[PDB]
Amino acid sequence: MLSYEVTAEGYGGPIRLMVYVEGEEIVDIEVLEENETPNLGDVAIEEMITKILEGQSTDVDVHSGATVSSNAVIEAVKQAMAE
Repeated sequence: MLSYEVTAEGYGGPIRLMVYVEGEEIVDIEVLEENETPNLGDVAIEEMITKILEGQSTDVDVHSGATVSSNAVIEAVKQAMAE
């Protein structure tokens, strides 16, 4: 099982995730660092990790108040899933 650290540019500055892969199964995604806007961006991240793990897919909807945080997570995970 592969273990990649990915970083993409969020709304409040870069975010850093740990993505865990097993074949093409996304096993997990931990947040190592985010400094997004409390009660908005941090929430969008938790939500997007949930969507992606449940959906086993990065073709999922943004959290609508927070497209920039949402796309950061989508983009970070797209990077890890091309390996």
